[PDB]
Amino acid sequence: QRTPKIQVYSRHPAENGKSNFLNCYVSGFHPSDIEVDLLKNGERIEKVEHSDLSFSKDWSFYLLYYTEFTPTEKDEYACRVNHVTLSQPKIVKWDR
Amino acid sequence: KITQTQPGMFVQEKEAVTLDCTYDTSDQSYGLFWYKQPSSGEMIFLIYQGSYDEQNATEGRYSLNFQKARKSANLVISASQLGDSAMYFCAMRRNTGRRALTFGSGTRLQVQPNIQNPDPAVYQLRDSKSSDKFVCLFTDFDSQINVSQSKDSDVYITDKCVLDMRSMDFKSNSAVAWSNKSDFTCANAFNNSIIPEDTFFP
Amino acid sequence: PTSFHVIQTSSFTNSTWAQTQGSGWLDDLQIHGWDSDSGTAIFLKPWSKGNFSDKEVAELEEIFRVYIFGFAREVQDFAGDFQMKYPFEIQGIAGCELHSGGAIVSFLRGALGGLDFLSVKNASCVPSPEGGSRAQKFCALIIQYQGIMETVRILLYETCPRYLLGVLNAGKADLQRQVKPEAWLSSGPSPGPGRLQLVCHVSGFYPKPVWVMWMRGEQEQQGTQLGDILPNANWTWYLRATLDVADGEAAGLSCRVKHSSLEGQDIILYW
Amino acid sequence: EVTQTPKHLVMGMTNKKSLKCEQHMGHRAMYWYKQKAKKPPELMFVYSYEKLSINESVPSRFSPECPNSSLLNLHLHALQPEDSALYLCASSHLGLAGGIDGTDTQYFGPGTRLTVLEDLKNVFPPEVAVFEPSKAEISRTQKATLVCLATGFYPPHVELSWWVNGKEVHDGVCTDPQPLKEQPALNDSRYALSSRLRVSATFWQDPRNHFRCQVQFYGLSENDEWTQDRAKPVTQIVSAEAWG
Ligand SMILES: CCCCCCCCCCCCCCC[C@@H](O)[C@@H](CCCCCCCCCCCCCC)C(=O)OC[C@H]1O[C@H](O[C@H]2O[C@H](CO)[C@@H](O)[C@H](O)[C@H]2O)[C@H](O)[C@@H](O)[C@@H]1O
Ligand SMILES: *[C@@H]1O[C@H](CO)[C@@H](O)[C@H](O)[C@H]1NC(C)=O
Ligand SMILES: *[C@@H]1O[C@H](CO)[C@@H](O)[C@H](O)[C@H]1NC(C)=O
Ligand SMILES: *[C@@H]1O[C@H](CO)[C@@H](O)[C@H](O)[C@H]1NC(C)=O
Repeated sequence: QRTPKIQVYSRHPAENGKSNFLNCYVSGFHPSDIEVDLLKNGERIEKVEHSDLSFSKDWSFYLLYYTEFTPTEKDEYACRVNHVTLSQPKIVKWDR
Repeated sequence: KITQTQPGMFVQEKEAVTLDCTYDTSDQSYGLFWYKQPSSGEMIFLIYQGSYDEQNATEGRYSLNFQKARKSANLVISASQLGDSAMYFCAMRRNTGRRALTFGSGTRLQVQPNIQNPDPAVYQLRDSKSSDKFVCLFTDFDSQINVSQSKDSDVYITDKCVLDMRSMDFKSNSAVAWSNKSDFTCANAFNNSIIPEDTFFP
Repeated sequence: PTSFHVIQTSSFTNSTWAQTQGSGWLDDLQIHGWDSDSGTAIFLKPWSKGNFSDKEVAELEEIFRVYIFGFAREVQDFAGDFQMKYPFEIQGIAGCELHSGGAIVSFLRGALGGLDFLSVKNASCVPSPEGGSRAQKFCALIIQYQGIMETVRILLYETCPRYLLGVLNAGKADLQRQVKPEAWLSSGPSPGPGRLQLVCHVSGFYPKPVWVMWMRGEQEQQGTQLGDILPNANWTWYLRATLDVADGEAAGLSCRVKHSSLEGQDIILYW
Repeated sequence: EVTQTPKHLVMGMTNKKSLKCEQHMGHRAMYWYKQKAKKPPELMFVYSYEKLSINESVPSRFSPECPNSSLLNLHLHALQPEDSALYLCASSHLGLAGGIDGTDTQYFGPGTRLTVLEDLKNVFPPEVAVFEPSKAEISRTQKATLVCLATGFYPPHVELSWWVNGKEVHDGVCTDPQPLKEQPALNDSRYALSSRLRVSATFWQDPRNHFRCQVQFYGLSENDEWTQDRAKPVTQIVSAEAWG
């Protein structure tokens, strides 16, 4: 049992009115069952895509969920992860 | 691919016949199978030899001549009986292959009986109901002589078929021929095929 | 160093429910995806086939398809004897690595519940002690099946090196390209009064190795934490280097980035 | 052993039929083979763990299906005349269950002689007759040779058998392995088959012995569509008798 570690970031520096990629990378968790959502201001961005399942030399999995977006000054982006090792879902807010 | 390179083999009864099968796969670690298909159609497994078994697999009357270096494994049947007349296939399965059998072209085997006292003759058989219809039979001839189909497209001539009786332990080749042409008589039915000179006629 | 390996993850929930996923990776770029529903292989790159012919590609695909179909059923069959407790997970990774100097080394490793179970060297049992008693038991049974061991050895020491060389030569253009790294600077709320954090983000670079340092002129300033090199879609990498410092000393500081794609033209970001 | 009902099948270009192959040894993998005339069997489908693992470019008319782990059907509909051949079902062990010996031998079943037809008018029932032995034979060889002749049947799917005194026999009976075409160089030629029985002269000379050549013909099923004044060529038994 290993609690996932979550890191969120953007492929390009935070501009306003500029297309960019928002990534949420979850690492070092076990077992493989996990649910990850990307949250814009609380509602769920349903246009997220994820890479295939992989694991490191410790047999601890890791995934990334990345999506197109266009940051503004009012919006709010975060990553919500729920997994067996966590009793309540954990939210990690993207920083700028 | 597996090349049998054999049209068809003939062998007397109570002898040994070496059916050939040469494959061209350069990969090691495979499995060689032999399958027999009688006239009925069903495929009957015969013998199996692993590539690494370092020993010519023998099972019943079927032996093997597996030579890995020469890429050939000729099945050997010892003391062939009349029941060994069938299609023979040489299939091969590879460790990293198709996971299913791959058959060669196959080789017909026609074991023939040893006729002790040949007595070739042609007998005219009369129908049970209508005497006008009739067919006549060429029988009790030697194993070596073959019978060929007539050049005419109306005269019907069957194939040399070996008939065996377990009561008095008798085996005898025979062939039957009939036609609807009025002029057709087996005074000259088998005129196309070679016939023994002393063939008795009625 | 350029270790092409396929990986498999199987999750068993109940006596008749089990899922299986698989994928083949070059180093960390996914090359082969696997649709386990229809049991087909998806080639995610133009050079995913290497120099292999399509016929041997089909042969390998069918071998993997049969193995994927049967693994769950066989594990379910033997779980009664092995005293598996449901649910559980079985992971496997097998492939070949090209060491520097042209010495290809093949490897296979398995794990249950996140703990090492077994490995092969010279096509033989190596039951990892973490797997414990059952581990040995299992591989002992596995020793009996000569055909399975022969297939494993053939795929490991005879086919994997050929495939690895094929893809390394074929995918030469994509493997050895260079992309300049973007870089920028940001502030960070650090613990302690009169304190601050400086974050130098470097993104979009390839290949993976890179040297990023928070330096005051050429003083070679220490206290720079380099976070793990996070991946990024489009097949580049991202990395933030953080430095903690009290307010006032921010002047005279700059993050310096050295990467192969810059051919000695280092990136300097002043703060 | 493997059962592969039905053993014979005659089909049109619009009918839908099914082929059932069933084995109770519970192997694992099942196969479908198709063998043409005087050709090695060719693989069609492979089912591993009740999942289709190999499809050798078989057209979409064939619809295989593996409901149980000990069953493998094959549904056909709207076939074509070239699709007439012998269809064999095969079974074999797979890994971790066949034991130490990883031979994975394949066990075949009695194939199904599927002959499809674009015109149902061609199917005919055989006409059989029995020819009594000649006086020349019994005089010299002291043996009698009954000859049965089944002519004019199509498709060539018949099973000839001899019955002496109401009892099926297997001693001193021979039959041509393959039927002989009646009008060669024609794709719709009717077929003729022959068989011979040899017995002692005394046996034939008894006036209280019954010889019956019985031909089992596999033709049209009862539910097929017949629109001809001729009797519907259903599968039937045609026999001819003889007395001493
Ligand atoms: C090109 C990419 C490079 C990546 C390389 C990846 C390295 C490792 C890959 C190994 C994957 C597994 C391969 C074997 C699985 C199939 O081949 C097998 C299907 C059934 C498997 C179900 C149970 C699996 C248990 C775990 C196995 C691995 C554990 C690791 C141990 C440490 C299969 O193919 O079985 C079919 C038959 O194969 C052989 O039979 C074949 O060979 C013999 C003679 O050699 C012939 O007689 C046969 O005709 C031929 O089919 C086996 O002998 C037989 O038992 C199998 O039934
Ligand atoms: C047995 O196999 C070996 C291996 O090639 C061969 O040299 C030898 O002739 C075989 N023996 C017989 C009797 O065929
Ligand atoms: C008869 O057929 C056999 C088998 O092909 C052949 O070896 C033999 O030479 C033939 N004899 C004659 C007279 O045609
Ligand atoms: C096999 O492949 C052919 C190729 O077109 C396809 O038409 C057919 O439906 C396939 N059969 C099955 C059972 O998937």
